[PDB]
Amino acid sequence: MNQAIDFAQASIDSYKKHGILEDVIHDTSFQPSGILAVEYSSSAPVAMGNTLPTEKARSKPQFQFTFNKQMQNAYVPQDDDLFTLVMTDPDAPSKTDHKWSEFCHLVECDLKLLNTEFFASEFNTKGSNTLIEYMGPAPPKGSGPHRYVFLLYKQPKGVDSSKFSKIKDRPNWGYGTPATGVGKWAKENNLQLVASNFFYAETK
Amino acid sequence: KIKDPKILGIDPNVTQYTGYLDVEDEDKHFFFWTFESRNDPAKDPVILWLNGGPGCSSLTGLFFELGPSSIGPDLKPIGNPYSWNSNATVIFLDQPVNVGFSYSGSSGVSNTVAAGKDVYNFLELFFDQFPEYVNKGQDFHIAGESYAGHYIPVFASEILSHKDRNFNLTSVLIGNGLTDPLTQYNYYEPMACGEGGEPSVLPSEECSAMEDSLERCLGLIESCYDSQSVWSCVPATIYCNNAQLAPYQRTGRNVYDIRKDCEGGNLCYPTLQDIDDYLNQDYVKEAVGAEVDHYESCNFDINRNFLFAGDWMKPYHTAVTDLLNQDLPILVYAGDKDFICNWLGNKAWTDVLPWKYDEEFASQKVRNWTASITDEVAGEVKSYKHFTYLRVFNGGHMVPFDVPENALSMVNEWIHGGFSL
Ligand SMILES: *[C@@H]1O[C@H](CO)[C@@H](O)[C@H](O)[C@H]1NC(C)=O
Ligand SMILES: *[C@H]1O[C@H](CO)[C@@H](O)[C@H](O)[C@H]1NC(C)=O
Ligand SMILES: *[C@H]1O[C@H](CO)[C@@H](O)[C@H](O)[C@H]1NC(C)=O
Repeated sequence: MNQAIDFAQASIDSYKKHGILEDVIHDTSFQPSGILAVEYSSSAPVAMGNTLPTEKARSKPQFQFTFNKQMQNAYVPQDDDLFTLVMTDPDAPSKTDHKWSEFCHLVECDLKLLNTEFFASEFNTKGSNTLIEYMGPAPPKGSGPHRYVFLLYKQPKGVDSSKFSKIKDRPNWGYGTPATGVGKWAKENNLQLVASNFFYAETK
Repeated sequence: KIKDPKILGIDPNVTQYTGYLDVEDEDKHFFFWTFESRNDPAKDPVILWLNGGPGCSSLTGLFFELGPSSIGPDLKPIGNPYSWNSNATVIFLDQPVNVGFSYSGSSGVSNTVAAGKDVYNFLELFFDQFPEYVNKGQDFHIAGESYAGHYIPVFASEILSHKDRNFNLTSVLIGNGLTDPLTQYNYYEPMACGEGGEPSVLPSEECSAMEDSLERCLGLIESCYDSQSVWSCVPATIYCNNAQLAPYQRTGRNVYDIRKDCEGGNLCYPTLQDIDDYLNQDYVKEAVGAEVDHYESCNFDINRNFLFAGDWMKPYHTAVTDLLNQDLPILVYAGDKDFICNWLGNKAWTDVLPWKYDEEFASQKVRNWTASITDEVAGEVKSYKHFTYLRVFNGGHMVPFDVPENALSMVNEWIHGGFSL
């Protein structure tokens, strides 16, 4: 129960132990500004590393962002703010074979929040733009478990998704080279990482 | 597979089993360790012990709190004369899967209810493998501490809803647990600010800060209580824990014992490391039949799984009402030196819980409790019929570790004294 006090430290510890900071985010100094609650159904929540049966992650999940001015360059919530929600697998086709490392599962942009500082809010899906429609986990039988990582980014003020670099296709996020994805794409588009959650799925 | 770990020290001349009970049709391997009563295993009751976390091994309770042996700095077992298997055969279960030596390749549990389904299955397989602990009509109890305050009530409900079960449930014991968040979160400020029997540990400015944020926190908890959803429960956990628990923690003070400073590992008790090293030895793992490579006191992944799933703030206390209304004896005890699951909060949800005799209970006057073994006035009791609340003097989060003799008196007067202190 000692470890359930600081949700920030708890998040960092998880990202570290599961190589999310090095394999995906590529930043070991990353500090979450809030926490991203993601759920497929009341029985299928993505809770920082739990395992979910593939069939449950079949449709697009719901999201919620909880900001806590304390878990903290720094992200200061505002009204103009537009966000980008990403879902990627850095273990494609497996945790070892990275011929397709970083398989693009989802990319939603121009998302706005319905909304001492603290607040939990869901997103307003209305005026958003999906660059890459959602596709649930589909790991190759026998490849072992895969990491399915959700990442929330804050877009630069005033710039909509029509200005972000294109995404050829899913494998390698269309970059050709192995082990490349959200990290590469997020940087060339000046996106600011704000939160992340993840789960495991496997096909036996 | 099952093994005879007698060659280890632990408890000479007392039969015991270690090994796994499987639910292969779900790929779940539950590790357990059983110890028979040092008296009469055919007459004495059976007790299932569960630690909390969530995600911590029950072997902690075995070696560190109330089992037959503790472990010295030299990794050699030292007999515990006040072990709980003195007049009861005890079962130490690592649960959920992946905690301690328990493991599972595919599945994984994220909430208490699901963990309850698994434990019920384990018990069915258990009493099936060892009819000896039921045949002779022995009473069976479920006892645990801390987060088990979530487990126990739900667990008990799960087993009592099965009409075809192959065993019975006599009563449940819960020490320093978190059971009714909405009520208990009201007592962190008074406990940390000089109103729980110990000098304040927080400067005035902090205590006030805690009072101001109290309302918001409680509102969020109520919201979780009403919708029982992630959207409502997770935020509630984050806000309340930062507002009510973080200040105390930042002082470096021990959340398990207000009189001490947190020193050592993630659990503030340096010595726990010793049992971790003992359980990781080549000959111990083998003798025990462990099928897991590395042992750890707690698994912080499943701990986070429960947290980010919103299980922390659920209204599981309502299960206690059902149980009590069905006449299931329940003992809620708490050491008065613990902070994170202090006695004030535990006496509070116990005084206002609704049930058929909530009026007669609230009316009852607290009296002094004299431990039979030591003959010391070891605490203050309050009970009516089959509901009892015990405040244990000079006990931290882990009562048996601080007052082993008084703790043994408590469990025995309960288990052998007709469920009444
Ligand atoms: C507990 O067992 C011991 C066996 O040595 C016995 O002397 C003692 O009276 C027993 N007390 C009980 C039944 O609580
Ligand atoms: C529980 O005890 C046994 C389980 O082995 C069962 O036969 C009995 O009916 C149950 N208790 C009673 C007598 O209702
Ligand atoms: C408890 O015993 C009686 C009442 O139960 C009374 O002397 C006082 O409240 C307590 N005794 C002690 C330890 O002073």
